[PDB]
Amino acid sequence: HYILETVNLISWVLYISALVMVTPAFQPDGGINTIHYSAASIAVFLSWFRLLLFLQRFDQVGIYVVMFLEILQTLIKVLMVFSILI
Amino acid sequence: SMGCKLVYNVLDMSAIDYAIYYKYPEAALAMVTHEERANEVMALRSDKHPCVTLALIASMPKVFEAVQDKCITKANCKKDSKSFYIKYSFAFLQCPFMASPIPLPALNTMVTHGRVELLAHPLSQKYLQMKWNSYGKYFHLANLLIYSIFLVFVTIYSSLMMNNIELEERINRTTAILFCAVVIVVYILLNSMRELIQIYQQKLHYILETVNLISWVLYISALVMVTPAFQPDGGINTIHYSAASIAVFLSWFRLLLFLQRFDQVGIYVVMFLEILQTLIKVLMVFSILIIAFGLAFYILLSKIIDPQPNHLSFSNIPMSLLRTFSMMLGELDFVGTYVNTYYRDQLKVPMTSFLILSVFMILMPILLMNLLIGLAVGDIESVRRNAQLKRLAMQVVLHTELERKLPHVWLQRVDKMELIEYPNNDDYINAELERQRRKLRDISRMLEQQHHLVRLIVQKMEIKTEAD
Amino acid sequence: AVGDIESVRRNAQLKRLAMQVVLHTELERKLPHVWLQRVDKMELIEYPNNDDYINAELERQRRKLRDISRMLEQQHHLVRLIVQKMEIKTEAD
Amino acid sequence: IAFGLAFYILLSKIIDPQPNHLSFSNIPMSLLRTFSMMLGELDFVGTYVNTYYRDQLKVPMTSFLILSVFMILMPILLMNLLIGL
Repeated sequence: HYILETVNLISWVLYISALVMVTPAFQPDGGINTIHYSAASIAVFLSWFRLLLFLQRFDQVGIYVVMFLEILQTLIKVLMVFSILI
Repeated sequence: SMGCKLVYNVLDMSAIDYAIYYKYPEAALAMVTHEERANEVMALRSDKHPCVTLALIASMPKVFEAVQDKCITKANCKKDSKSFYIKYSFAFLQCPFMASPIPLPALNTMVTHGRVELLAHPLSQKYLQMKWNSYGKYFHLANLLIYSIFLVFVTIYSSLMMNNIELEERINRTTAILFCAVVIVVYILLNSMRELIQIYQQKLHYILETVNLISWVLYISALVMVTPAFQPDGGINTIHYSAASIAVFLSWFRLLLFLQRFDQVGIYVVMFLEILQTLIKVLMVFSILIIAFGLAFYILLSKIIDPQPNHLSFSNIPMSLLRTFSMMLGELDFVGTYVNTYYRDQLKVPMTSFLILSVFMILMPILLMNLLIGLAVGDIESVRRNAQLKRLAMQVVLHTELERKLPHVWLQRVDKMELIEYPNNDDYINAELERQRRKLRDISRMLEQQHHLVRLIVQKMEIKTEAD
Repeated sequence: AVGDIESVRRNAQLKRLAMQVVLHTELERKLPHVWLQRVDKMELIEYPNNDDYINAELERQRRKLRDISRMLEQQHHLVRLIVQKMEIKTEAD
Repeated sequence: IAFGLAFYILLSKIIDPQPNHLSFSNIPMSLLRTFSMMLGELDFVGTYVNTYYRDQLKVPMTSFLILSVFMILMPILLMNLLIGL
């Protein structure tokens, strides 16, 4: 029942992508590729998106993240029905 | 009616204290609306209720509806309206003891409780427009008219500074731009002698007002704007263009703060400044999603070889955060920054740039812009339900803040008493279900006293002929 | 999105409290139980719309009208007994 | 009138006025432009970005401050007042 949480799967994509980003600092031939630019952009986006999941539980700034993540659950169920019109 | 002494008991309550605590309206109404001893009932001092006219309007306001109806005593000269005078004796809206440096104590209490029917009653309305037509009408008209002289000399001076520029650059010091310069600097000095007396009366709670800080940025910026008209080498710089644009914007934005208090054009500024307070609390939480995407587009779109004017806005971190905020308003530029650079083989990270952009379009211009629409629809239908209270709560806070500024020796001459004038339904269902509960309690007590007597009759009834 | 925001905003004072209790609920399951019972104090001493009100008062008046109806039927039996066994001599037809 | 006069101060003396900045050269033309750029045609990367990197934007740091406070309240907050009414 670990896979049903959906907050843990955000953390596993974040930790793997932040390891692929960090490997050119550990090699003697510290070369870069287009897999390291792509891993750096996924790691930086998901690091700041996971900070919003901590701000649910504060006061005056916690009710607006509950509104964000509730109109996001409806918008996933309705952009798979109306991906037929795209 | 036979003169009972109003005293206290061992638990230091009075007769009025039980009628408010147990909440019997028709028991309290038999002694605050008494014909001869109503004034002695209203002047009591207690511990549970230090002032009874502030305790009625908090607990049961329909009792205080009837006390206000006894204060409008109409004469009986019904013919021709020749001596038909209505006599308004307030005497209850002013609390002597509850002494207190609060200016309008009764009207400020029926605002914090939301008693909109007490505020709209013709005794409170004639108490406000007596205080309006004596001092308050002229500290509001003269305030809005000496600001609107300042607003038209900042607007004229900016249009004259743009049409009179030379060459380093300098201004042609014309006699028309000099007369508009002096009127501005005289207004700043005369209105800085008003906001230093204000700091003495508002020591260190002056910074919490947020309307005063608009006025200090406006006055400093209108002085930096006006200095090239005062120097012999009347030179200009980019600090004078920047000060002129802040002064002209804040001069017209501060005019909206005066139009809150008019009719039919005053409810729409209350709606503006209430969906602005919510939008500041929600654009600091969701400035995390602009740092999230704005740094993601900096990784992907900054090292594109031969940077066109399209991709020149992702070459910094502060410029990528302004670009990300502008492309949730509609200017996304799909076929200029992603399509034509992909087919010229110039897009650096192809398949991830179409993934960050696709997840951008789901939640920034669709889902975050629909959060802001849905918060604004709910705030407008909350002002519109409470519209007839926000007009009355603003009328009383106008006089409340104005009493605190004036000296008290001027007020008592113009503080008239006994004015003579010669010429949804949730609070109704809950106030009638509560009335039927007291009626079924009286029927149940009358029926139990009668059931004791009927049961006594059959115990002591004489039975001779119909005996078994 | 307009309908989902006015559904969170009505239930705002419950979603803050339901989140405070699910914070502690998921946190108890992670810790070992031997640490909790030391800090699980008992007997703390401290030295220093209205749809559920209309439906809870109409239900209260239904129980009150049932008591009035039962008291009135027990009394109607006794009043009807009196006229069966009342002595009538002077006012007899 | 507040923003339309503020963009006239900042964007009218730009040297070599392109077709972009030719709509802020009057006061009556700056009030029509300000009303059209709350409907969606804000032109961020044609009137602010490319003139900043050609070193042609006259007052740089204030033009990005008046524009940033424009985007908060004219196309977001005033257009949401009209939807909610």
